[PDB]
Amino acid sequence: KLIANQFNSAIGKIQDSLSSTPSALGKLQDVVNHNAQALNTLVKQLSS
Amino acid sequence: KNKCVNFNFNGLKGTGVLTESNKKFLPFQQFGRDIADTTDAVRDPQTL
Repeated sequence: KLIANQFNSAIGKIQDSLSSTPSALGKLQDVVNHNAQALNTLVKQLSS
Repeated sequence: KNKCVNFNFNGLKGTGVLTESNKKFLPFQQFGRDIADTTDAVRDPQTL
């Protein structure tokens, strides 16, 4: 019973940890930012 | 209008589909542009 209670408490705390403002999902955002930045610089190189 | 046509507005020769623009052109402003250094809008060298 107490093991299940601890597990449920940890699972619930996971939700507030994720939903809180300081997102730790910078890894996935980094890839998208790199791809976008490469695309923009490739576009801007045309005007040279 | 509304056709992929060869336009030659005051020498600015090019091909594209011409459509009405809602751009808030100021009276002095003549040529439009975009992020990627592309003239997306033009002012008539005839009746405005």
